[PDB]
Amino acid sequence: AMLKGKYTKIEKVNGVEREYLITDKYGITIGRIFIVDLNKDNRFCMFRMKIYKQGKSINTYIKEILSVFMEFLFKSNDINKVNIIVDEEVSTQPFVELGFAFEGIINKSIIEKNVLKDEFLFGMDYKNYNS
Amino acid sequence: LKGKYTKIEKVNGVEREYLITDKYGITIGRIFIVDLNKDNRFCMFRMKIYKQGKSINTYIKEILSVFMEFLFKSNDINKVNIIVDEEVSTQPFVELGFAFEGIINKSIIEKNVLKDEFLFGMDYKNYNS
Repeated sequence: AMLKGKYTKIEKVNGVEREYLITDKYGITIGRIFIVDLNKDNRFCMFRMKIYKQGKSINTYIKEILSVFMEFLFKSNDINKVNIIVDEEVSTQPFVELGFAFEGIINKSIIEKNVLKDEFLFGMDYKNYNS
Repeated sequence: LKGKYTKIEKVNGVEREYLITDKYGITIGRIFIVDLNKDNRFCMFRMKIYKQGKSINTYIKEILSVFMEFLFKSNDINKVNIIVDEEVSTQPFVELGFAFEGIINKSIIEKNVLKDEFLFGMDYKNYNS
């Protein structure tokens, strides 16, 4: 069971609950999605998207990943509100171009080789998605 | 530095670093030259691969073969050594006939636990056979 876009794939990680692997069509890992909060009564899903540090721009790919996964959450899972936590290093352009709101900045939630880094909090609701 | 599926590009503005990407432009990892000695015709490098969710053996073998051709045929190197994190599958190195020359114990600290690195080697005679 997976999700397919033109250049990307999203698949559940075999051993692990709430973890999904993002790859390209040769099966090289782009990153991973981790479900952080899911509540069916609130129709609410919040996840963390890790993207490997890229040597080049992959904004078209990020846009696809987000588009693929949102379609899944909103249209195949009854979600009303989706939030996405991402390291501030990830390119914020794809999010803004797809219509996500910046809902906050989670300061100093990442420690990476001994420096604390910030995360962005993005949000989108069904109304937003479906307009 | 081009194969079928992969490419290796010298990084601008840095010394001794190469970006490994696939044809789709997605980053596989990077090569860092650690020791180069033209009088010993010796080149040792570290190759970092992002943790892969699927086996990418075929792609890693291409990357290794492309880079070996570059060192042996266009940089007059006689001996190459490659340093890799233990979490890198050894399958590409063995399948290409690299010698397993050592294990560098506890040379990596990642999220606060010690990991080893493997040391692989190939000389020209091995490459050319």
